[PDB]
Amino acid sequence: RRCPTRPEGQNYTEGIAVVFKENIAPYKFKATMYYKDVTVSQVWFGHRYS
Amino acid sequence: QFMGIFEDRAPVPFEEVIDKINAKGVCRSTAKYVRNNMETTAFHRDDHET
Repeated sequence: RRCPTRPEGQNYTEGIAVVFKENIAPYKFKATMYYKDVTVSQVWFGHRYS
Repeated sequence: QFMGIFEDRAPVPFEEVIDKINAKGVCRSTAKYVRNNMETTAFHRDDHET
């Protein structure tokens, strides 16, 4: 019979790769908060206590 | 100067949700509710009910 022949084989392309995934990390930066704590306290002064 | 700002959230009663808001599309200008085991009423602009 006619014997089978081996396949030539896949032709591979050597190269260098970079794989990127979807970005989920939030964008971060430095901010500065300026504010003023305004505290108004109303105190009733009793005979012995406040 | 503000010496205090008491901010509260009162519920709208059933008889106002159905009779006023759902029926006429309007809301009363007075908030009558129960807070801290007490009947408390607030009038908008310290005026009459509208």
